[PDB]
Amino acid sequence: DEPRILEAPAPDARRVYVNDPAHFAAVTQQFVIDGEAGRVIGMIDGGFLPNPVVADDGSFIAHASTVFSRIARGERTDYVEVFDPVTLLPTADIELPDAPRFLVGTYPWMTSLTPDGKTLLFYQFSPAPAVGVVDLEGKAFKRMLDVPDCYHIFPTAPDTFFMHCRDGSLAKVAFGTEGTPEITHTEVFHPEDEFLINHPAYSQKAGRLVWPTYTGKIHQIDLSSGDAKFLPAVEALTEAERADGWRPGGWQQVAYHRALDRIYLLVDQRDEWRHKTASRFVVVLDAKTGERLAKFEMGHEIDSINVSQDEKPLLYALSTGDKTLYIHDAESGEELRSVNQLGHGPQVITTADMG
Amino acid sequence: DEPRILEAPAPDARRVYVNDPAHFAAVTQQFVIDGEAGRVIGMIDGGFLPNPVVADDGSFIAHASTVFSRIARGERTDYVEVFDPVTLLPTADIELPDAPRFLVGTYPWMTSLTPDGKTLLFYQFSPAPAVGVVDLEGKAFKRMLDVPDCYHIFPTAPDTFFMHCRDGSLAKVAFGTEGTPEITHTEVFHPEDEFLINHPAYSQKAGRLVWPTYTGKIHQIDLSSGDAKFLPAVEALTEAERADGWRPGGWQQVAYHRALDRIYLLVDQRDEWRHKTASRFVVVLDAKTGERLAKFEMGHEIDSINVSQDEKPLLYALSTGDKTLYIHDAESGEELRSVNQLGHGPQVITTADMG
Amino acid sequence: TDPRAKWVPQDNDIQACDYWRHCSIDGNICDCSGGSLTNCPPGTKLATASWVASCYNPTDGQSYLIAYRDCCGYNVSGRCPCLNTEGELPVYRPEFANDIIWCFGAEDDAMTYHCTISPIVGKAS
Amino acid sequence: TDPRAKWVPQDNDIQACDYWRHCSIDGNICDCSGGSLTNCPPGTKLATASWVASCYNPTDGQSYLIAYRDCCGYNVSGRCPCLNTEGELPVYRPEFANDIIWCFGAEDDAMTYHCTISPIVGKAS
Repeated sequence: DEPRILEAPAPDARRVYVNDPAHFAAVTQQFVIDGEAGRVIGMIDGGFLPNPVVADDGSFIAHASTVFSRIARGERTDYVEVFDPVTLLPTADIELPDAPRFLVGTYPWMTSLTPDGKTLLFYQFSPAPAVGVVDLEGKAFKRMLDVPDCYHIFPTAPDTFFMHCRDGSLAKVAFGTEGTPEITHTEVFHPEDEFLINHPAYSQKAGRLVWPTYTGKIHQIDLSSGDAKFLPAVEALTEAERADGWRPGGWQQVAYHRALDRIYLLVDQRDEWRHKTASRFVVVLDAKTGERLAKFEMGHEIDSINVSQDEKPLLYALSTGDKTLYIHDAESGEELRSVNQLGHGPQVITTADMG
Repeated sequence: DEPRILEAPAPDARRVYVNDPAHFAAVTQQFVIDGEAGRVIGMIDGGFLPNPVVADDGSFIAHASTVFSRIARGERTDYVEVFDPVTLLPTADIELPDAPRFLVGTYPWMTSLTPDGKTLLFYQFSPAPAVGVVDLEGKAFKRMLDVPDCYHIFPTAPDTFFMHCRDGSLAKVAFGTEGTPEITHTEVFHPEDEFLINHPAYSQKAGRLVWPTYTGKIHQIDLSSGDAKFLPAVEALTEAERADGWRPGGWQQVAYHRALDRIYLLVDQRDEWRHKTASRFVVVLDAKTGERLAKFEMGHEIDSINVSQDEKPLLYALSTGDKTLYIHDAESGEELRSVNQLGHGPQVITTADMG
Repeated sequence: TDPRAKWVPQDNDIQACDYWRHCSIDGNICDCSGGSLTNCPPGTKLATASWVASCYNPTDGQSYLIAYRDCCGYNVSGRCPCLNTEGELPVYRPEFANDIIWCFGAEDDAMTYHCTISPIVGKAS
Repeated sequence: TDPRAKWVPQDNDIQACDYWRHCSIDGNICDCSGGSLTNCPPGTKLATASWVASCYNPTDGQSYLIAYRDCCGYNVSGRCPCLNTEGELPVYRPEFANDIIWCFGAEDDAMTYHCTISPIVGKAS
């Protein structure tokens, strides 16, 4: 009987990552799960409010994280770590001097990868807004880019990203390895009375940004041309439904399946200011036409959803209160398996678009 | 409203400290509680399996702790931190060279203060048993003392402490005649087949060590002469109870009240190898005669007990599973108040003997 | 109970999540870890920045401006957790956003989250 | 259920705390975090040290010596926690004591506890 250290199975379309911010604790965990078997295949430790990213091609996973010399006080160190996806060992540990990370409840698009997988960008909120550039290939922090009062980072190319500005426009940021970035704005695409959620879905391979409002109105922006093309807005809930109190609600409220061009949105009946509460239903709609394809009753209080990007996708439904990931068939909405004991307050689901 | 930072009330006999080792998590917490009010008055953060100490005079509190540079891996630093008991700010942070701490589920007598409050001693188990000497007054580690195959540390003076050896004897270690300690052994006080628990009670002020075995037999050793005097063993449970399956069980299974000269033992009916499960009863006995004073029905699954050292004490009963500290009248056994939400797996209660 | 139902404030238990002043708190109530309704627990560091909300006081039927400041430099208390979002807006309207760790301005550059206080800063209407 | 009752082993579910080989485990079962009954999960470090116990196998009627080695270098998994103490002795008889973190010998000087494996090292007789 010969003990050894195992290696995880190769990354595939069914692998799913669940991050546990642990209700703001100083140390957190990430669970790597095989969605097919419904088994935990590995884990990764992280510091305070880390931002995870996963290469779409499955070549690596990484996170931007923060540790302190004395648990939660003392010297602060912000850093990025890159990990091999099969051995789970770190392959790089890159310090980010001068504590530049934005510490906030986890929003996936506050730290992002360029399409080539060579650069990691992250948002700084204070002393002033900026976006830090990390060269993963050279293993080094390059520099901070000064930007206007804008938020989130959606990379469209090795040297370009979009941000959403307070004024309602998108800012196109072209950086260009030395200098001062060229910053361009689109038209304002939403009024001041439409509130865009903190967790839009973005498919980098498709260049599609899906962004819902507190009411379920869905703005779609196509970035595939290197420029923003605004698509026709779509209402996820009908007028009668809204009159009946239906509203989206949750943490990762929306998911987007690229190959099927389909949108998944968490909804339920709730007061207007209860937007972060869990939801028990999921509506499915055709992204081209706004047509409703299904409404599933999830049967549990779900805070976040995401989907596998394969041909017959899985629908992941994470419950923060139950600390369990429920795996469903995305076509029928039927519950297939469940993985429990996921930490203290799991909230974020990440999957790769390997296709 | 003019916000500011509060100071804790001055330390008193009713203050009680609860440590949460959190089931071996990399970071832990200590709760400072006012036992009279049943209110949390402060907290302290710690690392991996830290050891807490509290000066009996209430002048300071301290702990030996361990942190790593990347949460749970990377470079290890073992250190001692001393805190002011009213502001809870650290007043000293002393690094222990070479990561010497013993990492084990928390045993209070594995790190101890000398009676004068100037020296902290801690145990090292591997590569070989040793005791480290920390000068709290000068803020520096002094040195390691080699010791035989002995465990636990019971200080009797500024330069002397006892340990319990694998052979069944106690060893007396006199140091501070630099170079090498003077080590003397007592005679063997228990047979190889009588197992002494990991959590004896020791009152430094009275010089009394109360040490139960797995069956509830209690050895008492008087160290007040500065040398060990053995007392005849007392049985905490009657032959009938023993025949009926009663045995001690839990974590901090025994408590000793100095001024009243009473022993409190957690017991319940259990199989012989379920010695670490919670217990629902507490037997109280006179230390002089071995006579039973009471048997309390706790009404909850209790893992650890301790008592305040004042003249009309409180009996503290901590449940790891409920994460709750129940506070009882030590005389009647009656439940007065409780304090819940005490971390993830709280297990150790500490009180100061201020009288 | 029904988490999705409209929030209903009360003015009798400060440690409960429905206490009137906690209408847009995200975190843990400081009163539960050694602080008070408006002061930080010992050993923590008081932030200067905050997110705000207008919370209705059932007792007098008025609304007040609450400035949620965090007490920082300690790991999360884990006691009396609560998440309410009355009037809470997205991150791009930060002054009203509650996922952000409002620790800016705390001494020693403390930035870890321990608990949040609910001081009144003025009237609302 | 009755935590205090005599422990009864089973040979059908390795993730259960009554699995036969877990008779003196203290911590978490590695199979629940990507390891297996006798191997550590990816990313962790395997110790060479262990505490041992003789566990009875109901399926074959014999007892075997189980060497509880820890997988170290990661925070505790938090899944499948168990604490059994068959034949467990106090700390002064370390070979059989299970509160000690048995991480010595792991690579990189890893000493934090993640989970424990339950390999058989010999027959007990």
